Amino acid sequence: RPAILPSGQILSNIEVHSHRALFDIFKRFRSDDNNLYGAEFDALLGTY
Amino acid sequence: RAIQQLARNVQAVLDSFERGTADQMLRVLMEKAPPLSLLAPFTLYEGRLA
Repeated sequence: RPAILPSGQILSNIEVHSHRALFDIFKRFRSDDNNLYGAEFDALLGTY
Repeated sequence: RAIQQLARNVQAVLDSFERGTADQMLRVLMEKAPPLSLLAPFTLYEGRLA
């Protein structure tokens, strides 16, 4: 569930996966996961 | 005298929130850093630890 326009361009060309546990949640794939290209949301239709 | 003491007291209480963040900065930076002894050789096997 990525953002569209970023805020800060990270510059350090560094390996990521080797530092797995450095942060909470992260998922990796190769390409065309077909989940990322899926629109989905939960709307409320009326207030009364 | 009462008001001058109150001023001289708020001057020291309000002050402490500068040294306070100066101390919290060290307190948080100290826990991130792994010892360099335990880090220098680790970054020479990267990508290979499969």
